[PDB]
Amino acid sequence: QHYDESLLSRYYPESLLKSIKLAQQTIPEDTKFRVSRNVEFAPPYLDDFTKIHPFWDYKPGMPHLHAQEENNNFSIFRWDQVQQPLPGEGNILPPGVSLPNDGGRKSKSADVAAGLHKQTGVDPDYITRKLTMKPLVMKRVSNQTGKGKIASFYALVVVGDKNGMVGLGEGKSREEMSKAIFKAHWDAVRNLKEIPRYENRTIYGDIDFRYHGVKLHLRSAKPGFGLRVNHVIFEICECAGIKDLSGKVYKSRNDMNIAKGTIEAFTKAQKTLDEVALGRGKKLVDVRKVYYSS
Amino acid sequence: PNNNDEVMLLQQKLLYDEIRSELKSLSQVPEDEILPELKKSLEQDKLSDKEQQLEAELSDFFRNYALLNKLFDSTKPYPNLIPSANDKPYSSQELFLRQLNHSMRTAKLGATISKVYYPHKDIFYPPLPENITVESLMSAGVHLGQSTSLWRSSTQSYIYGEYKGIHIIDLNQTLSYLKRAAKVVEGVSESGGIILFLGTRQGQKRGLEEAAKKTHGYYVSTRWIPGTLTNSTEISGIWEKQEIDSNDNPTERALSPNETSKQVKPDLLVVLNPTENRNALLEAIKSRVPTIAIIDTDSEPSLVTYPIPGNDDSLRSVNFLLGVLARAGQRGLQNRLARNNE
Amino acid sequence: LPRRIVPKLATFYSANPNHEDRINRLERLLRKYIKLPSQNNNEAQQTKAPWISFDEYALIGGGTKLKPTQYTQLLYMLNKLHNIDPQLTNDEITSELSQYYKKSSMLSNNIKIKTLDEFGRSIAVGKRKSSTAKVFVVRGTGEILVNGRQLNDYFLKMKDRESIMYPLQVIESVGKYNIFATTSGGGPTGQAESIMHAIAKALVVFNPLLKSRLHKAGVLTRDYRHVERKK
Amino acid sequence: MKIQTNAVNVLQRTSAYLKSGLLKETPAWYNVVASIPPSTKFTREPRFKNPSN
Ligand SMILES: [Mg+2]
Repeated sequence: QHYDESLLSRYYPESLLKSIKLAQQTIPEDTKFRVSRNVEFAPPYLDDFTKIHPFWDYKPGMPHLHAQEENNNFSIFRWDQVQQPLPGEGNILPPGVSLPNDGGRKSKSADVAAGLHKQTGVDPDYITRKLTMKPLVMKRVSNQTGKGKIASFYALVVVGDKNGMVGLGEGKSREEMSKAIFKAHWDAVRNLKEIPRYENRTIYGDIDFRYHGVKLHLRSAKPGFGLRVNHVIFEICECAGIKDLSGKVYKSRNDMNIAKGTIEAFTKAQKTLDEVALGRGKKLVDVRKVYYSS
Repeated sequence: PNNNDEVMLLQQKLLYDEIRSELKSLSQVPEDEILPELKKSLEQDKLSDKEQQLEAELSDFFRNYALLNKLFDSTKPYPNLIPSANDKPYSSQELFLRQLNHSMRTAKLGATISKVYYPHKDIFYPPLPENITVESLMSAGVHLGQSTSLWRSSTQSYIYGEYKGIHIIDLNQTLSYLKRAAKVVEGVSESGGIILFLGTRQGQKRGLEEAAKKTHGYYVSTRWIPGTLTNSTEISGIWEKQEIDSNDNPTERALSPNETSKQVKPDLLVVLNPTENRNALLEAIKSRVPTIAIIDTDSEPSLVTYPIPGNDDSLRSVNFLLGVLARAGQRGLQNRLARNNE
Repeated sequence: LPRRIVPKLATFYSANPNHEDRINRLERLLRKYIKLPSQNNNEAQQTKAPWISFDEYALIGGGTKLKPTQYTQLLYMLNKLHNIDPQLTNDEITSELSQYYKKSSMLSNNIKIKTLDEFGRSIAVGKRKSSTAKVFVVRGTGEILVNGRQLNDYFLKMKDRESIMYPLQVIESVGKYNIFATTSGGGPTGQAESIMHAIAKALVVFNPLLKSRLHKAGVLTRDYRHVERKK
Repeated sequence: MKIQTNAVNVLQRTSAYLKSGLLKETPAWYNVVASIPPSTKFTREPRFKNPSN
């Protein structure tokens, strides 16, 4: 289409009007333009080509194959910065990717909390604020293969809220011990269980429990007695919220099997007074508690 | 009385075929035969006032609905039937429609059928849990347990006796367990929970699909992927979730990528063949998902929250028990949609 | 009023929820229209079955999860619905099947019917080895000219002459056409067989019903063999 | 096979998750199961009469 100078003079710069006038006197109005399917001269988008893009066009003053300035008339005298910054926002961050501005600030507890919430539905706040994690076993194991000995890091950890909820988790990693502990912490939260506690301080009576080769003899204790037990059992009691306990381990004292045996004993070897009362149809009275009641 | 109306159309339809047939006849004739003779006539003819009327009325009528028109935009049953001529015999398609007419009216004259079992009605017309009797359960074969040689003695309390080398399940207990299980399905449905129906024995798909449809639930008939519940992010994260209102209508709200990766755990799992789905049962236990299952004499009752003692090998027995549970879910769904209306 | 997040598809917990949902939709149609008779032209082997490729169905049928047997199951149901008698089909079936038709509507074909030229001549080109031949076939009495020379002059070997005549011998039209053959490149064998190939392609215009017989005789197949640089 | 404990006590294990705060939201099945307790005795029962004869 041929347009009058008035219309074209309200959209295009004066410097380009003469070229438009000459083209409208050389190309007849009845020209039937054909599309080339061999050579693509024009870009894949529409452009009047009246403005120089700061990125998609050659930089004015920069030397290049098609620079029209004389070699003594270039205007780039500083070379410490990139001449043509990326267009638009200034980045090419893929959709769904985040710029790693800060590195090394993640909290392993928050990383465990986010993953478990997405995989199991547990509350992230409880994991990151209410739970305490304590490593119990940290060693290196090895497998003999045709290529050679392959070492692995093994971590056994216990987590708990100090208010009845405790869990045991194990983790393995061929790379580093930190990865093994992360997996163990992840596993421990998934294995969280509630353990009965008498007066939220001790166990109900005494426990004689056999876990594989470990013989566990645990006795309930008076208030203010403290924890007088194997060091492995001590850590578990701290996480679980047991304050008073006495005990002795016979036969095997393998740390791993003491920890698992203890967790099993606290759940499978205890019976609350309420459960005993209901099962037998009898009333069970704590004499010490009644003595100080109204 | 009004047949003429249709006759008027057919007349035009016949005329249309005639016009088209001879339009194609003139498409073969060479132009040299028609064109020069036609033009010569006009050279020997003089237009009249009336002739000119159509000289421009047709030019516009053809410059309006043929050239300057939009080529595109931005009898209801069997509408593609080609009726045969009134003298010609019925076509194959017409005979099919003629037979369908007979099937609706005449084909069922003479007697009605009562007290006869139709297999499809177990799926589409399941009874309500309160109307189930021992007779109905027995008619479906629910009492037929496994061979006494395959007995899992942990089922001893469900057994009524042994007969013909198999253990007979006590249907009095089956009925009580079934009613309890049905109430659970109804409760979960009325609460808006996700009910998954799992059955992987051949032929169960039809029952499973309808059960899910009438409870607005879900089903799996092919294979339970080990880890579907415990490893859900690696198996089911890619599939699409949606938000729905209290009427179970899609809200259409786009979901944040955070909400579309979260595990979507079933609120209740129904297992038709638990002996072949140990994986699913153990995952349900690990995931604290209550489960219902049909427990045959060789099946472990303690692996499920609500066992239903019954034959799990017959499709009739399974579809009978599934149908009852599915209708119980439907009633819960209908009671939830009703409380929203009022 | 209260809102909750639920799986979109009833088959969410299956191995391939997307494929199973699509199969269920087709199965419902095959159940609702179980009575409708199938095409009797299926015996006539109607040449219409433009279904999407396995890779194209993987975009909508679970991607990597999609298994070949699952694609085979989709085709067995798409064809069964497609083969319902056209007169007795309905919109519902066609609507469901439309999404599975390979998209080739925006584009057109590149073949224009071949016809005799202004002088009644059928022109075809043939190639064999390094040789090429352009023949002009017209209705005649069996006169042949090769590069303006008599057949016995240009081709000394009778087996080369017999090769040129074979396509005309298949349609039993040796004395019904005049051939003006022009050939260049290669040797006598390449040129004689290139002319043979070009005559066969030029004879199809005179009677397109004989193409099947020409194909069966093997004269319409371009011989691909050429001198191979030893590797 | 051992008499399983974890299938019939889903309500009690879930209740510990909710009381501690490990699980924020009550599951939809929770109320239903509480009102309809599972049978958890799994005992062998004697019989003193043949029902047939
Ligand atoms: Mg069985």
